[PDB]
Amino acid sequence: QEKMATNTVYVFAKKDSKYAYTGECRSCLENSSRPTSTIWVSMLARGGQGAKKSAIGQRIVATLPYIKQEVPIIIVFRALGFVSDRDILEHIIYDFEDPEMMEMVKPSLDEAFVIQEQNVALNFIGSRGAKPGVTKEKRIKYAKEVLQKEMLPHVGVSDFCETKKAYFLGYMVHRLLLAALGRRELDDRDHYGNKR
Amino acid sequence: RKLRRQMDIIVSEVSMIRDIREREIRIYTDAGRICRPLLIVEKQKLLLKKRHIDQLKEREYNNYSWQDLVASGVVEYIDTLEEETVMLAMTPDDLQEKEVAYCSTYTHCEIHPSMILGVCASIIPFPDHNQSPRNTYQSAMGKQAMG
Amino acid sequence: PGFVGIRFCQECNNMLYPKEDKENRILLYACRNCDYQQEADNSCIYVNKITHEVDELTQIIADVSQDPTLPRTEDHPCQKCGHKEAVFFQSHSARAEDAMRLYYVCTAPHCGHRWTE
Amino acid sequence: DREVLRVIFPTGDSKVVLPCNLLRMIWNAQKIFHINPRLPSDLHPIKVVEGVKELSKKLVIVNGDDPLSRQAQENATLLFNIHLRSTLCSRRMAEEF
Amino acid sequence: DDEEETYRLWKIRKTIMQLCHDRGYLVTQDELDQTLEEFKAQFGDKPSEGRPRRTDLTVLVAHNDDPTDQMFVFFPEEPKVGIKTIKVYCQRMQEENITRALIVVQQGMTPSAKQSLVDMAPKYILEQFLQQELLINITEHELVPEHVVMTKEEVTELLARYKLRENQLPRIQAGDPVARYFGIKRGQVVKIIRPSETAGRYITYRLVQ
Amino acid sequence: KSMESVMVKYDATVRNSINQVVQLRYGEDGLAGESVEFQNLATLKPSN
Amino acid sequence: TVINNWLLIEGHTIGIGDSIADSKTYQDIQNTIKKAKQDVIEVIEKAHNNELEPTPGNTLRQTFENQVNRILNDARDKTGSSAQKSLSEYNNFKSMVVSGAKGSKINISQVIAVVGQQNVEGKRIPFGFKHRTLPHFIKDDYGP
Amino acid sequence: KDILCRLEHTTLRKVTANTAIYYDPNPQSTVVAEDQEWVNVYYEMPDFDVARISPWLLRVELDRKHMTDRKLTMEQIAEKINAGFGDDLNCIFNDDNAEKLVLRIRIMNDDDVFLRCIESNMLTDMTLQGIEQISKVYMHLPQTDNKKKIIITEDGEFKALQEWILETDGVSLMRVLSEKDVDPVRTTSNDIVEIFTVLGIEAVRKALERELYHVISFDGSYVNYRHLALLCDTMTCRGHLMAITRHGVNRQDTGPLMKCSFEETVDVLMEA
Ligand SMILES: [Zn+2]
Ligand SMILES: [Zn+2]
Repeated sequence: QEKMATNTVYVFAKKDSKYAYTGECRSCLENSSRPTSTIWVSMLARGGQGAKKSAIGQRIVATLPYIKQEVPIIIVFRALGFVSDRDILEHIIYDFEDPEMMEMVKPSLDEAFVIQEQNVALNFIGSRGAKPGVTKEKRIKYAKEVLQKEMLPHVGVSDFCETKKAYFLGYMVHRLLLAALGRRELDDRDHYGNKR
Repeated sequence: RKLRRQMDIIVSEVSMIRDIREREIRIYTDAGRICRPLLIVEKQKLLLKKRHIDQLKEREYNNYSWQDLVASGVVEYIDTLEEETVMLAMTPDDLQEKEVAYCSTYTHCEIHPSMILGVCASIIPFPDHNQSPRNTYQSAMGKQAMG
Repeated sequence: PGFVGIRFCQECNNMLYPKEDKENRILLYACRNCDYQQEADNSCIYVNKITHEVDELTQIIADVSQDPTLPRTEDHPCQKCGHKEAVFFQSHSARAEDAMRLYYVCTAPHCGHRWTE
Repeated sequence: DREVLRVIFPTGDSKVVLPCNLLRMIWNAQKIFHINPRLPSDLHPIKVVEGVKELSKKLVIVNGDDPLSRQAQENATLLFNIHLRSTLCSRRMAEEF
Repeated sequence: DDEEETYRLWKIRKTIMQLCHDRGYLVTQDELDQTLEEFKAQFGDKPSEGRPRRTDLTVLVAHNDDPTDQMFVFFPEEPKVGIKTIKVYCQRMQEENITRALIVVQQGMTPSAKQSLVDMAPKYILEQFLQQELLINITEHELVPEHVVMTKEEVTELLARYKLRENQLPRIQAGDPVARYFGIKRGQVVKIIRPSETAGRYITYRLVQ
Repeated sequence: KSMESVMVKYDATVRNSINQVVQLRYGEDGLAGESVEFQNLATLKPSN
Repeated sequence: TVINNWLLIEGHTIGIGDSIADSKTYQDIQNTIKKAKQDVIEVIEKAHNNELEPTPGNTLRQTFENQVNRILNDARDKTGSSAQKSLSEYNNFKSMVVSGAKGSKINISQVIAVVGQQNVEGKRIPFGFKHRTLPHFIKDDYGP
Repeated sequence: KDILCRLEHTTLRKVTANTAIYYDPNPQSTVVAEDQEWVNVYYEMPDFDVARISPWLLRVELDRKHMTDRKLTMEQIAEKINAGFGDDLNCIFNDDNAEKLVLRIRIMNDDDVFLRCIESNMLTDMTLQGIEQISKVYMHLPQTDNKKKIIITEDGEFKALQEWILETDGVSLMRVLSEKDVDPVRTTSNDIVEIFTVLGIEAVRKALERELYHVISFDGSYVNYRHLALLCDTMTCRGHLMAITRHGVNRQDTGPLMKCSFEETVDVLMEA
C-alpha cells in the first residue's frame, strides 16, 4: 500500500481554500505504537487586506493535532520557551541580511505581540482544544502534553526536546517562506520520492 | 558514499541525498522506500571490470554472488530521492565514448533498459515496437493465459 | 530604493515599531513590551517591490558548481579567475521562469564566481 | 423567396436538410422516361407553374382554413416551398432538366 | 464627465422612444431616432448641474388609438430612489387621470419602494428600469426574435383552434427583460416569430406567468 | 429521464406528459428525422 | 457474400513488407529529423541569449514553447507526407486507409516514418524530477 | 486596442512597479530627491496644519510599459483616486520628464498603518479601466465565417469581411453592450444564466441551441436539428431555466411517481 512519506516536510497549495501555501509534516516516530499525527503550518492568504481596516499582511497559522483552532506560529514559539522575537526570528530566518523574508514574516510576528509570556502562550494553546480545559489549571498541563507528545514525535518526546522541536518548526516555517517566495519550488504529491 | 561502496557502517539500502541548490543533506533509513540497483561510473569508466564478469560466470565454484559485487563497490541501490541528484548513463557503449559531449559527468549507469519493465511486460517480444495501450492490454491478458 | 529590515530592541530583544515624534517631527523606533526608543535611519519604513526586479545572482550559491547534473561549457571563461569551464542553468525559481535566462557558475575550486550572460 | 432566404440565412451557406431530394428525383425521372435532353422538350412551362402551385397546395402540415392555420401551414413548408420553386421553375425545367 | 453623461442620457432617451414605439404609442418619427447633436442642441450639453438635467426630459406619450392612457416617463434626480421620492410622482399622476408610468432609476431601488410599487398595482401601474437596462434596446439584438403582444380575441382564436387551455402553453416570466420591455401583465399570450433553419419561420406562443 | 414522456400527439403537436405543448409541430416543421436529406438552395448565393 | 467470395480469389493481407520504405525515403526522413532537431537547438540557443523576442500576448517561455512545438509539428507533418508518397500502390496500409475501412494517414506516418511528439495534458513531458524529465538527461534540457 | 483597454479590468497593482511609505515632515526638503515639489512649494492647496500635516506619505512608482499599453496618464489615475477617496487623500503626480512615474499620496486633515491599509485597498480594487468581473481579454481576426461579418454587396453576392472581434475571459453583458464602439446586436455570450438575466428566455433558447450545436459539432459530428430544438424547448417551456438535475426536473408538476423515478426517490414520495 502506498502512502505519503512520513517525517518529511511538504509545501502544497490549496488554491481553493483561504490559505496561499500550506506546509505539512506527517510526523511518525519509528517503533512508536501511536499512529502519525500531521501538523500543518499554513499561511492565511487574503492577498490584500485581511477583511479589515488594520489587517495588512498575511498571517502564518498552525493546525496542531488535537487542537481545533488555527493557532498562530508565534504563539507556539512562545509556548516552547522562546519569549524574544529576535530568538524566534533566529530560529525561523537563518539570515538577517535578506530583509525581504523578514518583511514577509513581519505581519505574522506582529499578530501576537500581545502574548509575551510562556504561561499565557500555553494558556492560549490549551484554549479551544479537542479536550477543552477546565480552568487555568489542568489546561496548562493539557497544552504541555500536546506540545510534548502530539506534534513532532520524530524530533523526540522528552523534557529536553523543546529546542529540537523549535528548530524543526522553524525549519517548517522557513520552508513555507521559501515556497511563498518561490526560491524553492512546491512539492509534488505524486513524486515517488515523497511516497512509501 | 565511500562507506556505502564498502558496507562498513551504512547498509546498502540507506540513501544519502545532497541537495546542492539549497544547502541540505538528508539521509533516509526508512522501511518502505523503493530503490533499484545501478552501476557506478568512476571517471567515464564503469567499475564493472572484466574480472568481475570472469568471477561472475563461474558461480557455484567461486561462491561469487550478487552480494559480493555489491560489496565490491561496483553496483549500488539508488532510490527515487537519489535519482533527482544522479547523472544516469543509459548504456555504456554510447554514453562514455568521446563525441560532441552531452554531459561527460555521469555518476551511475543503467544496467539494462529492459529492467524498467514489470513481470508481465517482460514476456512481450519487441514491446517498444508496439503502441503503449497495446502493451498495457497484453499485460492484462498475460495474467490470464492458460498454462 | 531598498528593502527595510526588522529593527530589534536592546533590552527585551523584541521588534521595534515605527512612531512619530510630535515635538521634533522625526521617526522613532519604539518597543511595545518595554519602553525603549531609537532614532530612525531612513524615512522608508515600508517598501513593496511589485514589479519584482530581483538580483538573481545573490540567490545563486557557489556550491552548485559541484552538481554533476548541471551542464558544463568550455565556451565561456570566468571573468575573475579565467577558468574556461563553467556550469549554466536556469533561474530555478517562481516569480520567474517566464524568461529563459542563463546563469553561469565557474566550477574552478576556491573561486566560485557566478555571473549572468 | 430570395429576400426571405437571405433574411433567414445571414451566413452564406445553403446545406439544409429537407425531406424530398428534388434534384435526385428529377434525375430519376430523366432516367426512367428516357429524356435524351438534346431534343427540344414537350412540357408547357405553364403546366410547370400550375403543377408546382397545386403541389404546394397538396403538401399539408397543418389542416384547417382559418388564417391562423393558413399561416401555420405557410410557415411549416416555407423553406421547402422555396426550394420547390427554385428547383422546379420554368427556366431550369426548360434548359438544364 | 459631462459628454459621457449627455451621451448616456441621449441613449436612454432613444431606448425609451423605441420602447414606447414598440409598445404601441405615439412616437414622433424624428424623436424616434434623433442625432446626439440634436439632443445636445435641444437640451443643453451639460448634464452636470446644467440645462439637460433630469426632470426636464420627462417624455409624455399617448397611445396610437384610445389616446387617453399615457405613461409619461420619469427620470429621478437621485441615484437611489425611495418612497418619499416616488410619492411626488404619485402626486403628479393623481393630478392627472392616467395610471401607467415608467421611472428610470440610476442605482438600485430600495426594496421598500419595490414593495410600494406593487402596493398600488390595481390603482395605477408603475414600472421601473435601471440605467444599464436602457443603454441597449435588447429587441435589436440578433438573439432576441420578434415578440408581438396578442389581443384577447387572438388569444381566444388560438385556444379555440388548437383546443388547448392557457395552462398548457409554454410560459414566460413576468420579470423577463423582454416582457418588462413590452410591460405585459400576467395572462397575456405573446406570439414570437423566429427564423428556423428547418422550416423557414416558426411562430411560438408564450403565456405570461 | 428529463424528457421520457415528450411525444407527438394526434394533432401533430409535441406535448409532454401533462399536455403542455413543447412545440406546435415536431422540429418546427412536422417532419420526422429519417426521411430528410442535405440539399442545396439554388436561389441562395447567386449574384443578382 | 459476393465480395467476400471474390476476396477468396483475390486475397488480402498485411505484413512487415507493407511497413518498410525504400532507403531514399529513409534518408529523407532522417534528413528532415536532423534539420528540425538542429533548428530546435538553434532556437534554444537564441532563447538562452535573450535574443528570442516574446510574441505579443504571452510570456517569453511560451514564445519559445510555441516555436518548439511549431517546429516539431512541422517536422512530423513533413515526414508523414514524405513517407506517404512511397507506398507504390500495393501497400496494404494504403489499401485500408484509402478505402477508409481501418486506419488513417497518421498511422502510416507513425509506423513508417516517425511516432512524433508525445504529450501529457496537451503539453510536452513535464519535469517530474528536479528540472529534468528523466535522470539520463542534463538539468534544464528543453531539447526534442 | 483602445476598446481592449476600455474593457479589461485594470487595477493599480497591474500598473505599479513598486511602492513604499516614507516620513517626510517638510515637503520643501523632501527626503526622496525630487524637485517636482515646486508644485507644493508654490501650491495654495492647504499647506499643512489641517491638510498635508500628515508627515508620512505613500511613494508609489509606476512603470512606463504598462502605462503605455493601457493608454493611461498620471492625471487620470490621480482623478480616479480622488473620486474614490474624496478629500481625505492628496495626490501629486509626475510629468513626462523621466521614466520614473511618481505618485505621492498624503492624508488630508489607524495612525500610521492606516496608510498601509489603504495602500492594500488601493492596489486591490481601484478599477482604473474596464469593468469588473473580467480578466485579460484576447482579440483576434476570425477564420470561420460564423464569426466573420457576412455582408451582401449591391450586386447581391455575399462577402466575408474579416474584422477584429474581442473575446473576454469573464462575463458581464448589459455593461459591455453599453460601451461605445461595441456592436450591441451580434455581441453574444458563453454563459447562459447571464443571458437569461439580460436577454430573456427565448434568446436563452437560441443561445443554448447555438452553444449545444457548437459543443456537438466541434469534432465534426452531426446531430439533427429536431433533437437540439426539442431539448432547448423543454428546458425553456417553463419560463425559467430548467436545469437537468433533481433541482430542476423535480420542481415541475409532472407526477410523484415520475419525480421519484429520478435520483431522489423517498423524499419526493414523502412530500407528495
Ligand atoms: Zn523592548
Ligand atoms: Zn571563477
